[PDB]
Amino acid sequence: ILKEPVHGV
Amino acid sequence: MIQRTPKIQVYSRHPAENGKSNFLNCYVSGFHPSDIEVDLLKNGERIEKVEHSDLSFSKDWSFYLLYYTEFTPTEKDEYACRVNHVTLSQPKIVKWDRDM
Amino acid sequence: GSHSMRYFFTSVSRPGRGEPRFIAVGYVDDTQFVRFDSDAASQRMEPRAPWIEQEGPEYWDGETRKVKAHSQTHRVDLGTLRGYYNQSEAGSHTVQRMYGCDVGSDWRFLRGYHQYAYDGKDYIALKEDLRSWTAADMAAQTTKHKWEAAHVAEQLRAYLEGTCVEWLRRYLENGKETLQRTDAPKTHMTHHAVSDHEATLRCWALSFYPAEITLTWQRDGEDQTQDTELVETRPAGDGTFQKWAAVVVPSGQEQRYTCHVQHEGLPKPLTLRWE
Repeated sequence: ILKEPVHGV
Repeated sequence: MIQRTPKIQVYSRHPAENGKSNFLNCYVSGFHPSDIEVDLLKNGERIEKVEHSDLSFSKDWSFYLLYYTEFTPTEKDEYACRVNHVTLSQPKIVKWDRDM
Repeated sequence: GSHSMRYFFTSVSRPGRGEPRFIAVGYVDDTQFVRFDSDAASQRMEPRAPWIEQEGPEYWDGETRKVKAHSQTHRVDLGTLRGYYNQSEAGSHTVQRMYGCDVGSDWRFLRGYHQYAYDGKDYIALKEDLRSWTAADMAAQTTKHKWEAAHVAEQLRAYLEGTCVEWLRRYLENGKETLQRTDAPKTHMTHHAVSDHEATLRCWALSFYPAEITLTWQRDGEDQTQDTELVETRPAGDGTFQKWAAVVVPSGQEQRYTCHVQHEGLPKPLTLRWE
């Protein structure tokens, strides 16, 4: 499963 | 910025035996950016139902896709893939050879 | 049997013609299991392998929610980086992200990945210690400083050493028959006369899984590495792979040559000879 959360560059 | 040119392989899924069902594939790999036009052609006419994989990429970030169609080889009929990309001055056409 | 899970994300800006393109695919070893595409009608995470198809609505709804959150970040990432590099709002740019984990034969964590790339070049990457970042340049370093403050690597160390490896092993037993299988190569040679004093020997490896293979030609036991044409392992389109290797033989010498095939599905390495 996907990672959460994802952070912006 | 980076432009890498598509390698192209056009081949069938199973060894081509005339009269028998198969899939004609055109694997394009190692390109960047991801816009690329890929057609499979039967005696020059562009084949209408061609599907492809979902865009993915390799370790070096270049892209690859598999375009494919259902076909039944004949000794007579000719097949080829035509590819376009910024790195190509003209649409690269590679003809299918069943021994490759 | 060593294994890996990987998530590949591609976003491409479409200046002037809409919102950016976002494609997300997931793979266990060489088998793709999900996909999400921004330009699709469903706007959902979709199964791409049969063994995942039977996951419940909770799995699909949760991964759709997460991949769509992924999608927003990457579109925001296109503007951000364009800012960092003082680019025009006219040209199309690409951001690609990959993360996943590798496990050993014992299915315990071996290493985890988190790499980002702008326009086909490495941007920032988590190092193997899952504690530090490799910032390519000043823009990448602005991002690293944001990711350091956000205690981002620490959050990723837990995913890759935990969750990733955990679901990898769940996918492995849940798709036992599929990705815990091996297909050995169906091998064969062709010989065709290119002219009167010379001919090509092509050695074929077909319907194998996983994609790794060593296909080699030798003459009198010596390696013919620079004198062999070797294609890149292609997909056959049904989940297996294909590959060939060829040498131009001087006629009368076909017997000096041997094709050597190595693949996990082979009890013993193959040595073929045209004869």
